[PDB]
Amino acid sequence: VFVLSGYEYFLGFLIICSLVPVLALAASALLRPKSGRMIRLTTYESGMEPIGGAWIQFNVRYYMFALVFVIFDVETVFLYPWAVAFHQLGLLAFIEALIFIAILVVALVYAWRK
Amino acid sequence: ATDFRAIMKFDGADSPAMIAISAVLILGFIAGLIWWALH
Amino acid sequence: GTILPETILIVTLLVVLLADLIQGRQADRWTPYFAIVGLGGAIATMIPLWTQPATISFFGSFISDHLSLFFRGLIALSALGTILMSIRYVEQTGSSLGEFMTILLTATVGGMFIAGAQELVFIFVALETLSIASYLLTGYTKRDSRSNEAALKYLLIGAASSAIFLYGSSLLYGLSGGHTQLPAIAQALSSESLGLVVALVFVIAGISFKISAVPFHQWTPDVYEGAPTPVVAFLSVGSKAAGFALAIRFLTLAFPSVTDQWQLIFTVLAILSMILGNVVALAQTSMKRMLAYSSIGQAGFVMIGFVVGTEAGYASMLFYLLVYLFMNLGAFTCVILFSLRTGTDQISEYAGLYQKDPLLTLGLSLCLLSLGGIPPLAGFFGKIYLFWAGWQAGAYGLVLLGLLTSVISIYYYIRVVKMMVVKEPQEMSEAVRNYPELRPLQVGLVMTVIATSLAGILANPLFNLVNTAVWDVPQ
Amino acid sequence: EVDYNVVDGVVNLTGFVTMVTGEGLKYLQNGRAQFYALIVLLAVLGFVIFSV
Amino acid sequence: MDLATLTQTITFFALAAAVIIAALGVVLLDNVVYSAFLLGGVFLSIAGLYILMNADFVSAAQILIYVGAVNVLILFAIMLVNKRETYTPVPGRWLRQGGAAVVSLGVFALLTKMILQTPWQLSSVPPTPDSITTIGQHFFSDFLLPFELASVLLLMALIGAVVLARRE
Amino acid sequence: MQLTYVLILAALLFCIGIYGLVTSRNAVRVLMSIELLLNAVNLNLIGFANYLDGQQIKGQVFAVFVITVAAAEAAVGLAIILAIYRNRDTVDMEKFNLLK
Repeated sequence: VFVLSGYEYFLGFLIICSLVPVLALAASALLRPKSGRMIRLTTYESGMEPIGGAWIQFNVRYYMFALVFVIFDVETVFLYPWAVAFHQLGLLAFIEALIFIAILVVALVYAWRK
Repeated sequence: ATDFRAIMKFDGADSPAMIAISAVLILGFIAGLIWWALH
Repeated sequence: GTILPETILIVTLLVVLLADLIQGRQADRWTPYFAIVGLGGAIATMIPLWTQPATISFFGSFISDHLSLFFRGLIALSALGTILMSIRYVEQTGSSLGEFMTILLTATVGGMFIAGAQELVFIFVALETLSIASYLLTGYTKRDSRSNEAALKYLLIGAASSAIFLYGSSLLYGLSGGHTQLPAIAQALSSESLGLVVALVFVIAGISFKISAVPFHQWTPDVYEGAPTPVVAFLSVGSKAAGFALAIRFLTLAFPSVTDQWQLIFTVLAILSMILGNVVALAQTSMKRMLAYSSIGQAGFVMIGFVVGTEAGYASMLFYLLVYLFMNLGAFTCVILFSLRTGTDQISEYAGLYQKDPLLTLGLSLCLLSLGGIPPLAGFFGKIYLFWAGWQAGAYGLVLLGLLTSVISIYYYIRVVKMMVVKEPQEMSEAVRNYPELRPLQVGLVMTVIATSLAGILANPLFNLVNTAVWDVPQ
Repeated sequence: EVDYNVVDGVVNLTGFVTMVTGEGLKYLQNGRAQFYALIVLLAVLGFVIFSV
Repeated sequence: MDLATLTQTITFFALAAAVIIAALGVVLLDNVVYSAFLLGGVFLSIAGLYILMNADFVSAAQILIYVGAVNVLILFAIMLVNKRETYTPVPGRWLRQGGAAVVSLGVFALLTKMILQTPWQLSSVPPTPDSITTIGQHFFSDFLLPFELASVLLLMALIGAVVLARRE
Repeated sequence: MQLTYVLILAALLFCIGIYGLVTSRNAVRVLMSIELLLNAVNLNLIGFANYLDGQQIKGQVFAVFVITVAAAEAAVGLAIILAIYRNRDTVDMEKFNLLK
C-alpha cells in the first residue's frame, strides 16, 4: 500500500542528483595532472607558514543561536497543518493557537532581552 | 573482662575456651529442663 | 471542550508567564509573593469541583476525579513550600530568581497534569515537562562541578528511561489496534501475552525512575547531594506523587487491570528498597545523601502500600504521601536554615545546637522522628495504616520487613538528635561556636511542624477525604 | 562471662551484621551512569524471564 | 510479482541497511565527527523510510529538525569540546562492552520473540493521503493539551539552556 | 515491505542505542544514542499508523510530539555539557565518579 501519489520521481532524482557530483567529479580525474605532493599540500595562512598550536578560542556566539533556532524550528512544525486546516477549523482554533504563539513570543522576548 | 577485678579474681574464667564449656553446661541445663518440662 | 477541570492548571500557567514578564521588565521584583497567591487560588478552585459535580473527562484525554484533585493539590503544596524555602536560599547564591520559579511552576504544572491524564501522548508530554524542568533545576547553580555533574547524569538517565517508557507506550498503541487512550487500551487487549508483559516492564522502568525505587535509584543519592537543596525538597515529594498517580492511572486503568503480575514486581522492588535505603543510609555522613536513601525506603513503604489493592492500600499510600510531604519539607526547611547561617556542612557539625537555636532543633527533631514512626506524630499513623491495609489483604512478609527496616532507620534518624541535643558544649564543632541568630521560611517551618506533630491524631477528617477519593480506581 | 560474651555478643553481632551490610552494599552505588544503564534495563529483563 | 511493489522493497532494504550500518558507525567509530555525520545519514534514511509508510509531513519534519537543527547543534557542541581526544584505556574496556552487548543482544532477541509471536491486526484498508489536514484536526480535537503544553515546554527549555550555557 | 521487519529494524536500533549508551566514553556521544532510540520508537509508531490505524493516523502525531521533545531535551543536554566543560575541561565520562 502506497497512497502518496507524486513520488517515484523523488527516488530516481535523488539518484541522478547524487550521480551528477560523483560523475562530473569522476570526469575530472580522467583528464587532469596527478598530485604534486611535496609543498602543494601545505595550508594557506597567507603566504607565511602557520604559527603553531592552532586553536580557536571557542565561544557561545554561534551555539546559542543554534539553540534558539532548534526551539523556534520545532515550533514551526506545529503551524503548517494549522495553516493548512484553517479552512476546516474556523474559530476556537485561532483563539486556541494564539495562546501557543503568545507563549512563543514570550520566549522570544526572553531571548531578546538577553 | 578487665572490669571484674576484685575478690572475684579467678584467672581461668575469662578465656574463650572456658566460657564455651561453661555456656555448654548452662544451655544444656536449661534444655534438659525444658524437655523435662514439656514431656 | 470542558475547560473547567483545566482551570487550576492554566491559572498556574498564567502566573508562569507573569513571573517571567515582571522578571523581564524590572529584573528585581517581589515575585515570591502572589505565586503563593495563585497556588492558594488553585487549591481553592479544587473544592468547587471536588465532589459538588461528578467526575468528568475533558475530551477523554484528561479526567478529573477526586484522585487527580488529591495529587494536584499535593504537588501544589509541595511547590508552595519549596518556594517559601528557596527565596532566600537561591538569593544567597549569585543567581537569578525569575527563571527559577518559572521552571519550578512549570514542573508543578506538568505534575498537576499527569495526575489526571488517561492518554499516552499527553502522559509523555507532561512527564517530559516535569523531567526537563528537574534536569534544569538540578544544575541551576553551575558554579559548582558537582551540581552540573548531577544535572548531566540525571538528564541522561532520565532521557534513557523516558525513551524506554516511550517504546512501551508505542507497543501499547500497537497491540490493541489504534487506541492511544487508556480505558480503551486495556479494553481491546485483555489477556496475558509476551508483548503486553514487555510493555508493562518498560513502563515500570519509566515509573521507577520517578518514584526513586531500587534498582532505579542510583540518581537520587548523587543528585540530592549535588543539586540545590530546595530543588530536592520539591523533587522528592512532587516527582514521587506524580509517579504514583501515573502508576495507578496507567497500570490500573489505561494499561490493564488483568495482568496483575505487576503486584509481584512491586513487591520485589519494595523489598529491595526497604532493605537498601534504610540500611545504606545508616552508613553515611551527609544529610542530603541520608535523606535520599531515607526517601528510597519511604517509597518502599508506599509500594507495599499499593501492592495489595483492596480500597485501603491505595488510600494508605495517599495518606502516607500527604504526610511525608509535610515531614520531608520540614526536614529540608531545617537543613536549609542550618546551611545558610554559618555551617554549610554535614551531620557531624549539628552538635550542640540546642543551646543556640532551639526552634530549629524542635523542628528537625520532630520531623526526623516522625519519619521513623514515633508515636504521636503523623508518620506513625501513616505507617500503621499502611501495615493495617497490607496485612488485611494478606501480605505478611512485607509488613514484618517494613516494620524491621523502620526499626533500623530509627538509628540514623536518632544520630541527628544525638548531635543536636545530647552533645554537650565540650563537644561542639567549629561551625556552632560562631553560630548567629527567613520570615517566610520560619512561618513555613511552623506550619509544617505543627502539621506533622498534630495531623496524626486529627486523622478522621483526612481519612474520610482519602476514602472518598479512592472509590474510583478499579480493583 | 557467659552472660557478657555468649549472650551479649550474639545480639550485638546483629548490629554488627546490619552495619557491615550497609558499609559493604553502598559499593553497588559507584558513581557511574553506565553502571545504571546496565542495572536499569538488565535490572529488568529478569522480571520477564520468570513472568511468561 | 510486480514492478511498483518491487521498488518499495528494494528501497526499504537499502534504507534499512544504510540505517544499521550508519548507526553502527555512530556507535563503534573512535572519531566522533564521523559519527555525527553518519547520524545525519541515519536521520535522512529514516525520513526516507517514513515515506514508504505514508508519512510525509513527519518525514520532512525529521529532515527539518533533527538533521537540520539538532545535528548542527551537535556539530557545534562537538568542536566546543575537542582537545585531541587524549584518553588512556581502562583494563575493563572490553568487559563493559561484552556486558552491554549480551544485554543488548538479549533484548533484541526478546523483542523479536514478541514481534513474531503476536497476531497483529493488519486492518486491510487503503490509508489516507491527506496526512497533514488530519494532524491539524487532531491538534485541535483530540491532542490539544499536548499542543498547548508543549508550548510551555519549549519556553522552559529555552529559559533553561539560555541560563545553563551562559558564560559568567 | 512488511510490518514485521519494520518492528525488527526498530528493535535493532534500540539494541544498538543501548550498546552506545553503555559503551560511551564521551558525554556528547550518549545523546546521539538516545536520539537513535527515539528514532526507533518513532519508526514503530509510523509502522503501526500505516498498517493498523490508517484512516485516522494517530501515531504520526505522537511521533511529531516525540521529535519535538527530543530536540528540546537534546538542546538542554548540550547546554549542560557545555557547562561541565567549563569546570572539568573534558567530557571523559569515566572521570565523573564522585563516589567510592
